[PDB]
Amino acid sequence: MYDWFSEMRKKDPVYYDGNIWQVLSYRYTKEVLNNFSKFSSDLTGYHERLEDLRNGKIRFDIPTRYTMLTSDPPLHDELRSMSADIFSPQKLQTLETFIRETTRSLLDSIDPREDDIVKKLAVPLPIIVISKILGLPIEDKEKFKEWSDLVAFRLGKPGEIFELGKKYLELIGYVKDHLNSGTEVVSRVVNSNLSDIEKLGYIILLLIAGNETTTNLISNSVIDFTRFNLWQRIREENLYLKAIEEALRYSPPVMRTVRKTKERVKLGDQTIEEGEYVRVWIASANRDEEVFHDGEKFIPDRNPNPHLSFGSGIHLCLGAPLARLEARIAIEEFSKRFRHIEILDTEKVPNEVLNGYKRLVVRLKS
Ligand code: HEM
Repeated sequence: MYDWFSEMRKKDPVYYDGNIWQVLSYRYTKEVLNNFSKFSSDLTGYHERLEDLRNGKIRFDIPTRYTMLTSDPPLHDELRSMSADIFSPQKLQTLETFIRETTRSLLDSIDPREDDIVKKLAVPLPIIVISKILGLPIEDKEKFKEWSDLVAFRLGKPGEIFELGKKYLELIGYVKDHLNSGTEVVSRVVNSNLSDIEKLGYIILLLIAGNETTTNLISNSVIDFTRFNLWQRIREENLYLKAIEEALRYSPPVMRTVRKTKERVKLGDQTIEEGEYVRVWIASANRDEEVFHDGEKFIPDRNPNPHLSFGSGIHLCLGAPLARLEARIAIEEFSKRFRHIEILDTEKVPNEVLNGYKRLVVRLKS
């Protein structure tokens, strides 16, 4: 749909399809994201139940509807300030040895003759690192893996209620069971004026928000570097940092995000009435030719690279520095372990928002 995308960007970067409004241009998708005032993220009834939550009135509810993600300032900023430095430069500088050692061990388990790197490398790494960071017992990998499906970006589909409930019952219990044996990060949350529910949500957010996305970043990277035969250049020119930024732009783990107009607003040449949901196509903004010359091309050394794969504005991905650091250590250690990589088989996860692979079978020559 990147062609329809290029088409619409030219003719209708802010279009209405009957039900929802969609924004495909870079200038306008960025505008939406940065103007939280007109385009609110208060889409799960958090702002409406804050008081009753803090009142103790609301006692039970799906905890995931109350996290910084689905909230506007000040609430958002108050919640966010509690973990603002969790992925700070020095902190990441220090996890480096852990991340690299961890990726190297994961690589050590790969059978070059033929293996799936999604299963052996892409999935575990982020989970293992976030547990370390959050202080949540890693001996619960198989479960963290399952609950990672609950990430907000993913939307619903028929007959999933019983499955989701089950994952939800276990996930919550796990959190409840570990709320006090975690790092400063969670303690601060646990020891705040947040309701019991919001703390639950806050904790689940930090736990699962970057698993599937970071995994996808790693998978999509391996794919693009391979299909575009850039492994040699990347190693030679050391374009790891730049190439992962291009992978993010070209192959975004999250294709889009959503907002709701908190009022009647004119975006470009259109007037989006109050209360309208607005689809922000991150994938399309990333291809915007006005901003990204030769956007249809994968330029491994593209610089600069102002993509919106982590968003923009106040909700700009909290884990961005971490996702970047993890994918880059994974891509480097992977690239130094094989002479040549051959994609033998793939399986793509089915979702219009989440974009990556369920399976990535390859053959490596050490
Ligand atoms: C490379 C993979 C990743 C991608 C592409 C991604 C993408 C995004 C995007 C698009 C947003 C903004 C959503 C919006 O504006 O509605 C976001 C928010 C967020 N991300 Fe990620 N993410 C990734 C990795 C991570 C990691 C590793 C973590 C770590 C736990 C994480 C934590 C968060 C949090 C907490 C927010 C909400 C912050 C706020 O609302 O201010 N993300 N992410």
